[PDB]
Amino acid sequence: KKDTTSGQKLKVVATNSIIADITKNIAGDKIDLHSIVPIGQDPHEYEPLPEDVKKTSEADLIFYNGINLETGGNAWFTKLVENAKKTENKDYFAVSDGVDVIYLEGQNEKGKEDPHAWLNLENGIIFAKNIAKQLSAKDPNNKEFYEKNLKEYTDKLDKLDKESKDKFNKIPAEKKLIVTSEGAFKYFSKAYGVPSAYIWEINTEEEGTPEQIKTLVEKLRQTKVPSLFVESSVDDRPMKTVSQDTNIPIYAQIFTDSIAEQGKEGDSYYSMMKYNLDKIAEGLAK
Ligand SMILES: [Zn+2]
Repeated sequence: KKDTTSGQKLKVVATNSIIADITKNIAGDKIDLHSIVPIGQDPHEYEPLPEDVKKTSEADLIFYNGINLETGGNAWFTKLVENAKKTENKDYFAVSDGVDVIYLEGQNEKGKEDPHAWLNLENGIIFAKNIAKQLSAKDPNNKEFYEKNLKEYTDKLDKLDKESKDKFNKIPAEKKLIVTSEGAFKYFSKAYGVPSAYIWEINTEEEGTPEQIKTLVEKLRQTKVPSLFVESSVDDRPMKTVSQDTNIPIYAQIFTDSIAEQGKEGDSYYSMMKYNLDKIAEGLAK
């Protein structure tokens, strides 16, 4: 589509820092990249700022999660691309295309998917493949470079994934449960064999009401779970109350919907996943 050598770098927009980071690993300095949702902020419901609107409108390529991630705020991503006059599978692409979808509990229809596919490293590899292919389709002069970066990156994710299938077999069955504010661990639970439980299933619902806290506390009181976890991108008040009512300490802050701030541990898709795996493993062995 574009002969970037005879003009500007490809202009790329990613909806959140996880997709942006994977993108940076594939494209390097070949592109101009803008990420919309700030590090540490919820990507489910976001209100685009003037710079997001400008960059999205000037973009050659737009990557979003798809599978019911950016749909809060009465479909914020949908309104953004409508306003920027961009077309699906021409200008903007879901990087989850090709993952095996898991839906919200008791649901199975389109638009009711659980969006947290990247917490399974096999799906992070699928995100990178979609990104590299769409980068190469739009900027064919840099295809060998994107492909070389893709192979090195998926090899690195693949080694971490294989090695991480050994992580939780030592945890006693009564300790074996990941607890987070949002129910964002469905793909991770399936991939790494560790059940998960939450305060609220997906960020677009209610914010950690007293009923939701009480429901998790009562479930937790029937277990031997030694640690709780709190995500970097949600209010930690709900989990602190759960922690206080159950007497179970919050072992660590983890990463779900955002990478960590630049320079801190977890500041990339790879390192947030590596971090998550180790801290959950330590936390559940307490
Ligand atoms: Zn989420």
